[PDB]
Amino acid sequence: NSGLHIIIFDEIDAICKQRGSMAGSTGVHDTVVNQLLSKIDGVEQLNNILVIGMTNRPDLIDEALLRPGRLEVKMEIGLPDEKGRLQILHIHTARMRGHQLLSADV
Amino acid sequence: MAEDADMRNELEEMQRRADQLADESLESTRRMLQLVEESK
Repeated sequence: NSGLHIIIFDEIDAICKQRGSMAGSTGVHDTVVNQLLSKIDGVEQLNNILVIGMTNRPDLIDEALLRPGRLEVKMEIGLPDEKGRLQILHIHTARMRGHQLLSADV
Repeated sequence: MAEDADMRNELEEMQRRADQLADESLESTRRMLQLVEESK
């Protein structure tokens, strides 16, 4: 009956990377991944969390961290098209049109 | 040749030795001695 707990990681490819690829870290960069993996989905059961990650280099992240059950929904946020631009330009000039600060020519 | 990039370091501390309680014990004991001398 518990509520939801949300954790928002950021630049998730700064700590998580393919294991064994990096060298000279003194080991601190190869046990963090193990701890995170064991904690997201371990022998005990958790059913009230939600983890969000965002990054600019999708393919560097560890492969064992992306199978279904840990980070299922993968999405790409690409550039817009003409309709997308007409929409985006129509959100940022809403206030100006409200108080008649925007001329009738534009 | 191949010049090593450099290096990075890790740390592992150790317990400290305050050894400050013994001073309070010694002060208390000296007070013991003073009172004991006066009582006689």
